Amino acid sequence: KEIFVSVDVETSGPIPGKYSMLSIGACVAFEPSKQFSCYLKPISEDFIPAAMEVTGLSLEKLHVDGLDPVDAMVQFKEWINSVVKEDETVVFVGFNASFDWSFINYYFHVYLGDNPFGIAALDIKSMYFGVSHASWRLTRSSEIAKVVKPEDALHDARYQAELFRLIDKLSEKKKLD
Amino acid sequence: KEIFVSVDVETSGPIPGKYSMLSIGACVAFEPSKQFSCYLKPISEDFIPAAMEVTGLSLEKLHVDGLDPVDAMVQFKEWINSVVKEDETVVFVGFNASFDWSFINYYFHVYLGDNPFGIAALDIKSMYFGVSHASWRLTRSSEIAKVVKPEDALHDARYQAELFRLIDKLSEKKKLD
Repeated sequence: KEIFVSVDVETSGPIPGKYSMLSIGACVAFEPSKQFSCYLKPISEDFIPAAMEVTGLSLEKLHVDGLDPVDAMVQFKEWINSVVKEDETVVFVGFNASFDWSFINYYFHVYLGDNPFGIAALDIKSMYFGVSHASWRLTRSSEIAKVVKPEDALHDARYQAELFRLIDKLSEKKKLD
Repeated sequence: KEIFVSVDVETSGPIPGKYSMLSIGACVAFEPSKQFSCYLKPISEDFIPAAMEVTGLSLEKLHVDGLDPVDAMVQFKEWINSVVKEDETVVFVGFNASFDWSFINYYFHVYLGDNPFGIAALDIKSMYFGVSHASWRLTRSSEIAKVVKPEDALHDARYQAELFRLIDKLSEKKKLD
């Protein structure tokens, strides 16, 4: 009875504390119509320029427009509990999950003292590495999209959820055929 | 041309910065005789008692006996470069990889400004989730060990490397049969 949740974050740099989680996007992997997204105020002035070029965001604007980090993580928790029943379990799902998890875990423990996702994350590249036993270099998103033919942090969350479903079907078929 | 590296860390709590990475163990997944291990001085006074009960370590002793964190990450880097050729690529491998990666990434960027593993980690639970398409709850180490029948941060690194090899063989066989 598991509810898989596709999560993606935008950040101003490679690690939390020194750098900031700037936005969260999340959808229910198998019910992507159920969606969560918000922007955060930075917790640091430091940033990597290449990282800010990727996001397109402004730290100065987010200091005015973003949510206080505690409010963001409270709302994320509320959402998670809204899509997961007491008799159900949540599973964090990400693409290069360890990056996004490092920020989600840091912020949950800093601001709320607990991470409702628990302690483990499901990583789609790692899943595909096992389904297809291709090289690690060939788990890049573009190389996956050639094999599985799929059709902003929320946009990334929805796209990654679709990869998850297709790799899921590929492993189910491989297992049951 | 990829060199997989099984890594495990011991920590005083759930997230870096607020809590400390206390020890590193690492072996070459497919050449486990090549091994790296060290203890670190804490970077924080905070700790979760349950976490310290698991490790058996003493923060007060590690402040005297451990390596300065910069020296630990320099030595880890040297080791990584010692087992990986210029024409080769390293792949971080962990069990619940996102936990260990969050500490390894934090410390590499804090102390050295770069992570030689890159930006992604291979997670064994996620790999097995795809090879076997079992439930996530059934990716726990004990449940994996029932199916694949395998035979301290270094001890964990070597054990997890053996799970990796067996799941690897299971996906190769599943793919080629």
